[PDB]
Amino acid sequence: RIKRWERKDCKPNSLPKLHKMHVKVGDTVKVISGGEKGKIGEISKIHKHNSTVIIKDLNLKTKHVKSKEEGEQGQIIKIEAAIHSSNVMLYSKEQEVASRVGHKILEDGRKVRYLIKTGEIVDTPDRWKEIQNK
Amino acid sequence: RRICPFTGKKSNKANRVSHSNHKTKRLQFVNLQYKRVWWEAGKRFVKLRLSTKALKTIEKNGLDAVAKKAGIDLRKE
Amino acid sequence: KKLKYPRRILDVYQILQSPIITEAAIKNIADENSLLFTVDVRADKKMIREAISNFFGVKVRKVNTLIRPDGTKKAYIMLNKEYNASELAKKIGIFP
Amino acid sequence: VKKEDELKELRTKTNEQLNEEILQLKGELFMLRLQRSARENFKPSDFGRMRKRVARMLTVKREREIEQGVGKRLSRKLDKAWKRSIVVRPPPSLKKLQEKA
RNA sequence: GUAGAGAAAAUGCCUCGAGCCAAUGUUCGAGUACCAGGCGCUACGGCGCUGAAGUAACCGAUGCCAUACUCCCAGGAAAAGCUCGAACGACCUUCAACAAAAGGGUACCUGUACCCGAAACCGACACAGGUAGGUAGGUAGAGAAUACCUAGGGGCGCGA
RNA sequence: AGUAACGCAAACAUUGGUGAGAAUCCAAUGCCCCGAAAACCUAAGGGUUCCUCCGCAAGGUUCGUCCACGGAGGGUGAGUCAGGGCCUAAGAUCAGGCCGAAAGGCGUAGUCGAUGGACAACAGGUGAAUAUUCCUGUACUACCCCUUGUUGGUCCCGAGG
RNA sequence: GAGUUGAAAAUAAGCAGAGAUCCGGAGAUUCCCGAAUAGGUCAACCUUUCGAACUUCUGCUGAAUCCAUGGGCAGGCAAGAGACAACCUGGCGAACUGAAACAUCUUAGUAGCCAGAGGAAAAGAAAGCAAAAGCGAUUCCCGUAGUAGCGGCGAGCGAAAUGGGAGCAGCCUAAACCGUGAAAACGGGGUUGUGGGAGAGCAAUACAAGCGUCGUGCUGCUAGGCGAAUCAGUGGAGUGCGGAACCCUAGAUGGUGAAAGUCCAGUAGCCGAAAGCAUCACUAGCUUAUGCUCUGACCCGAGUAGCAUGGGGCACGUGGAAUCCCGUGUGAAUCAGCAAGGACCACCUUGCAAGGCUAAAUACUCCUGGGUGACCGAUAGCGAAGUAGUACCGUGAGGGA
Ligand SMILES: [Mg+2]
Ligand SMILES: [Mg+2]
Ligand SMILES: [Mg+2]
Ligand SMILES: [Mg+2]
Ligand SMILES: [Mg+2]
Ligand SMILES: [Mg+2]
Ligand SMILES: [Mg+2]
Ligand SMILES: [Mg+2]
Ligand SMILES: [Mg+2]
Ligand SMILES: [Mg+2]
Ligand SMILES: [Mg+2]
Ligand SMILES: [Mg+2]
Ligand SMILES: [Mg+2]
Ligand SMILES: [Mg+2]
Ligand SMILES: [Mg+2]
Ligand SMILES: [Mg+2]
Ligand SMILES: [Mg+2]
Ligand SMILES: [Mg+2]
Ligand SMILES: [Mg+2]
Ligand SMILES: [Mg+2]
Ligand SMILES: [Mg+2]
Ligand SMILES: [Mg+2]
Ligand SMILES: [Mg+2]
Ligand SMILES: [Mg+2]
Ligand SMILES: [Mg+2]
Ligand SMILES: [Mg+2]
Ligand SMILES: [Mg+2]
Ligand SMILES: [Mg+2]
Ligand SMILES: [Mg+2]
Ligand SMILES: [Mg+2]
Ligand SMILES: [Mg+2]
Ligand SMILES: [Mg+2]
Ligand SMILES: [Mg+2]
Ligand SMILES: [Mg+2]
Ligand SMILES: [Mg+2]
Ligand SMILES: [Mg+2]
Ligand SMILES: [Mg+2]
Ligand SMILES: [Mg+2]
Ligand SMILES: [Mg+2]
Ligand SMILES: [Mg+2]
Ligand SMILES: [Mg+2]
Ligand SMILES: [Mg+2]
Ligand SMILES: [Mg+2]
Ligand SMILES: [Mg+2]
Ligand SMILES: [Mg+2]
Ligand SMILES: [Mg+2]
Ligand SMILES: [Mg+2]
Ligand SMILES: [Mg+2]
Ligand SMILES: [Mg+2]
Ligand SMILES: [Mg+2]
Ligand SMILES: [Mg+2]
Ligand SMILES: [Mg+2]
Ligand SMILES: [Mg+2]
Ligand SMILES: [Mg+2]
Ligand SMILES: [Mg+2]
Ligand SMILES: [Mg+2]
Ligand SMILES: [Mg+2]
Ligand SMILES: [Mg+2]
Ligand SMILES: [Mg+2]
Ligand SMILES: [Mg+2]
Ligand SMILES: [Mg+2]
Ligand SMILES: [Mg+2]
Ligand SMILES: [Mg+2]
Ligand SMILES: [Mg+2]
Ligand SMILES: [Mg+2]
Ligand SMILES: [Mg+2]
Ligand SMILES: [Mg+2]
Ligand SMILES: [Mg+2]
Ligand SMILES: [Mg+2]
Ligand SMILES: [Mg+2]
Ligand SMILES: [Mg+2]
Ligand SMILES: [Mg+2]
Ligand SMILES: [Mg+2]
Ligand SMILES: [Mg+2]
Ligand SMILES: [Mg+2]
Ligand SMILES: [Mg+2]
Ligand SMILES: [Mg+2]
Ligand SMILES: [Mg+2]
Ligand SMILES: [Mg+2]
Ligand SMILES: [Mg+2]
Ligand SMILES: [Mg+2]
Ligand SMILES: [Mg+2]
Ligand SMILES: [Mg+2]
Ligand SMILES: [Mg+2]
Ligand SMILES: [Mg+2]
Ligand SMILES: [Mg+2]
Ligand SMILES: [Mg+2]
Ligand SMILES: [Mg+2]
Ligand SMILES: [Mg+2]
Ligand SMILES: [Mg+2]
Ligand SMILES: [Mg+2]
Ligand SMILES: [Mg+2]
Ligand SMILES: [Mg+2]
Ligand SMILES: [Mg+2]
Ligand SMILES: [Mg+2]
Ligand SMILES: [Mg+2]
Ligand SMILES: [Mg+2]
Ligand SMILES: [Mg+2]
Ligand SMILES: [Mg+2]
Ligand SMILES: [Mg+2]
Ligand SMILES: [Mg+2]
Ligand SMILES: [Mg+2]
Ligand SMILES: [Mg+2]
Ligand SMILES: [Mg+2]
Ligand SMILES: [Mg+2]
Ligand SMILES: [Mg+2]
Repeated sequence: RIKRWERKDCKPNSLPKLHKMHVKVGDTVKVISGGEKGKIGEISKIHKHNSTVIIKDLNLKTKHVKSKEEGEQGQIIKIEAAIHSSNVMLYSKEQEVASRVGHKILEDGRKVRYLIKTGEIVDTPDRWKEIQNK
Repeated sequence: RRICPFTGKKSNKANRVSHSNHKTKRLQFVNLQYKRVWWEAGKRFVKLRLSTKALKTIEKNGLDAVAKKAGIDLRKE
Repeated sequence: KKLKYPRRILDVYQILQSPIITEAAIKNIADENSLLFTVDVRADKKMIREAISNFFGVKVRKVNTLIRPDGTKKAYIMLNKEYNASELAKKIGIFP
Repeated sequence: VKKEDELKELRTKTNEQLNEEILQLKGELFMLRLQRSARENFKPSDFGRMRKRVARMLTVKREREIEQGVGKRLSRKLDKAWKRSIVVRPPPSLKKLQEKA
């Protein structure tokens, strides 16, 4: 499968080298580049080696699956393919605008993310607990 | 080895030359003897190999001076 | 005279690695009342006899070791005639 | 929060208690190894939990020994000693429940 | 048994002993073992069931006694276990050690498959070759030669 | 050049079977060859080639349903058999010791070193692949345990063997 | 600061905002082989009375032999031992080759081999250069100079002083003498050269300078964080094109479906260290210290210098052959001396051998971190962009895709 040189880069201690990227899992984003350009969605899975994200209704690909179990029954399934994290911008549903993202400090002793075209804060205090229970 | 303990002499590396000028590797050796020497302060002999210059120096300065400069204990000898 | 040194220094809890369950072993249980255990290579017979005699609380007749071509010691433990094999078979989860 | 708890618990015990504890744990580890091969359902996570628990225990043990002022060589001698005197006892955990049954 | 510095030994003197040796043989082991056949099933591969007689003579080893003899010159390993034993030295000592005939108990590692007059080792090959040792049936034959056979194994990895 | 060759002049034959496919794989019946081996076993070596199920790309001088080939899963059980826990030969290393520009060379006690000394097990059965190893019979070594009998035993040393 | 349990999916279970996985500092564990080190061995095993063998260390014990030596016993986290590309020092030390042959000479004190230590090593504080004028330890670069010379006067080899730079740094000890002993030792004194010190008297005394546990200090390194500015159209995808905008203490770089200052990670700029490391300052303390006069009687590194021989090395091949260093043998002088100044002698000048130690400038790349490249782009670049020192070949050293 994997082209032998396209495998995961490594540190001396054998662990893969992760790209640090600007988005988390529960986020809503809009897609700037690609054929999926303009569409809005929310993020499902994220791979921190390739730096690629997967979004539920976007980048659908038609995959043939052969299930041979005592009969021959095939399936035509539509899956979602990863799309590069640098093709998406964080989207504000409220003023309905996609922006870049800065960091800011909250008086709680906290560090969070905000959109710089509004000043709307992104991260909610229980966000992780909101997604874990899903 | 061919060495004197006391004066620390070495064999010396020297050419034998001919009348025809043709040089040759050769060794000149320390003149060594197996001597018993008298040690007065131990009231006894000591068996050694010695250069003869050592023997001289032992006549001149006494055995203990020589051995102490050379760091060799006459008891362990 | 002195403390009895065990042939090597091992840690007994690691020596019996596992029961070997295949068609072969099970009928050895049936016939011979003998369990089959993959054990540490560095481990001996006296150590296996104490280990299993204390662990499952059974008196053991005789032990026979083996070394696979893969370097993994394999031990036949044939128990006494008193303690049935199939007993320990249901106790361990080996089902004849 | 289990790690911190368990360590506080550990650092407060005595030496003999630690030893004994260690032994019991290693035995449970054994019985676990038996279940794996028996193909009786169990928890993969358990090997990790236990093995690492043992780690933590030994760590603490050696750490105290360092304060006592003992070297590597003395350590390893007393270790051969203690591994010599080890006798297997059946794991209190699951073997005692087949002694009762 | 004695004698010499002399326990045992060696050596010298005295004494007691007619038997001794060892393959093999008899008996137990050993029979409700094994086995010709017989009965029944056939997944027709193999299987369950019951079992008669089980002695004698003549050939005869290169094997055994056997380092047994006889002869020869070229004159044919060491050390431990083993048997015996005072002085010297060291260490250990009483329910401790040693000595015995029964009885019960107890049981260290490593090899172990397969091939090995070879398609598996050694020859670059699934190569007309090399490779220590053991076992040695029948008829003819002086014979381990030869010819034809048993047990067992094969019909040579291109055919027509 | 679709040429030489296909590795002895022991020899194959037919009927079935499996299979998409058989001169070549399986079985039966004949015939033929070896039989001081072309038989059975063990040393060394090889290293999983052994057994079962699947496969037929490459390997196999043709074929191929087959294989010492490829894939998966198994298989080697010892107080007595062979080595080690015993002893030494040739030879090796060699404390101290002797010598040597250095590395090292010689060499004593010691310690290694079997192809030799010492030392205890056989019959039958099971058996996809192990058996003097597993099972049933009778055995035998070495330790420990008790009873009894003695009081010194152990090593170093002296000897017979 | 959010998801995670290597490459590496899948499955099974966990661990996780009371902070996981992850990154950095300090510790812990570390089977068996290997210096290998309890004894043995056919490396990765065996046997064991469980032992770091042996050599140094501390203690107890005490052969032949009185003191001793040797040996025995014990203590001890116990000093060493091994590994290490090139560079370096020391030891052994070639030959092909050049000379159009070859032997002196050259190659070359090169390679190789052995031993040794360091981040550099070695050398180094004038018994030195020079020439009648002067310098002021060593090393390295430029130059003098292919000059003086050496040489079967053939092949060839080949300086130095003046001059310019880099870089700078000077110190301990022996002896006379005074203390303690029977010694051998220990303690003070004492270290220099157009002479010093010991000896005998009289003055000055406080600053200066050098070394350094402990510790907040300063800085840097080892994790990090904050970080400006864009939209739509164009045929798979736009960073390109046409058209509009903006940032810049940031237009380094890598990625992104297609070439991006403005999409991502970043860059400038600016913040950050509980722990360890490093250079620096400070740091109690420890060190030292001057001045003059008289005295040729006392010292100033002995089997040494030199001499005779045999060599070696110095650019210098025995030459008129100094200086330097060694075998054999002889063998001085102490400052009214001794050595050097290219045989040797006189005179003058310069210096003080036979005891040590010392940083920098210089050499190097198995490497680490940054940077650049008129460097390669799968026959190239490392032998190796996949099992690469692998497969395979060789008894082995070794070869090697
Ligand atoms: Mg692919
Ligand atoms: Mg079996
Ligand atoms: Mg182990
Ligand atoms: Mg075995
Ligand atoms: Mg006698
Ligand atoms: Mg007598
Ligand atoms: Mg007699
Ligand atoms: Mg007869
Ligand atoms: Mg004969
Ligand atoms: Mg024969
Ligand atoms: Mg005879
Ligand atoms: Mg006695
Ligand atoms: Mg007796
Ligand atoms: Mg077998
Ligand atoms: Mg066999
Ligand atoms: Mg063939
Ligand atoms: Mg052949
Ligand atoms: Mg053959
Ligand atoms: Mg015959
Ligand atoms: Mg005839
Ligand atoms: Mg006949
Ligand atoms: Mg014949
Ligand atoms: Mg036949
Ligand atoms: Mg034909
Ligand atoms: Mg052609
Ligand atoms: Mg033709
Ligand atoms: Mg023709
Ligand atoms: Mg033809
Ligand atoms: Mg041919
Ligand atoms: Mg053929
Ligand atoms: Mg025939
Ligand atoms: Mg055959
Ligand atoms: Mg066979
Ligand atoms: Mg064999
Ligand atoms: Mg294979
Ligand atoms: Mg087969
Ligand atoms: Mg094929
Ligand atoms: Mg074919
Ligand atoms: Mg078929
Ligand atoms: Mg196969
Ligand atoms: Mg010998
Ligand atoms: Mg030797
Ligand atoms: Mg020696
Ligand atoms: Mg010897
Ligand atoms: Mg041996
Ligand atoms: Mg033998
Ligand atoms: Mg035997
Ligand atoms: Mg034996
Ligand atoms: Mg077989
Ligand atoms: Mg049998
Ligand atoms: Mg048996
Ligand atoms: Mg029987
Ligand atoms: Mg017996
Ligand atoms: Mg004897
Ligand atoms: Mg580690
Ligand atoms: Mg060892
Ligand atoms: Mg060794
Ligand atoms: Mg004493
Ligand atoms: Mg005495
Ligand atoms: Mg002594
Ligand atoms: Mg000691
Ligand atoms: Mg070293
Ligand atoms: Mg070395
Ligand atoms: Mg080093
Ligand atoms: Mg020449
Ligand atoms: Mg020549
Ligand atoms: Mg020439
Ligand atoms: Mg020429
Ligand atoms: Mg430097
Ligand atoms: Mg130096
Ligand atoms: Mg100076
Ligand atoms: Mg000076
Ligand atoms: Mg200059
Ligand atoms: Mg300057
Ligand atoms: Mg200067
Ligand atoms: Mg002083
Ligand atoms: Mg002067
Ligand atoms: Mg003067
Ligand atoms: Mg004075
Ligand atoms: Mg940022
Ligand atoms: Mg930005
Ligand atoms: Mg655009
Ligand atoms: Mg544009
Ligand atoms: Mg993009
Ligand atoms: Mg894109
Ligand atoms: Mg760019
Ligand atoms: Mg920066
Ligand atoms: Mg004077
Ligand atoms: Mg001289
Ligand atoms: Mg003369
Ligand atoms: Mg001279
Ligand atoms: Mg010369
Ligand atoms: Mg000269
Ligand atoms: Mg001079
Ligand atoms: Mg000069
Ligand atoms: Mg001179
Ligand atoms: Mg010299
Ligand atoms: Mg003088
Ligand atoms: Mg001078
Ligand atoms: Mg002087
Ligand atoms: Mg001189
Ligand atoms: Mg000097
Ligand atoms: Mg020096
Ligand atoms: Mg290519
Ligand atoms: Mg290449
Ligand atoms: Mg190409």
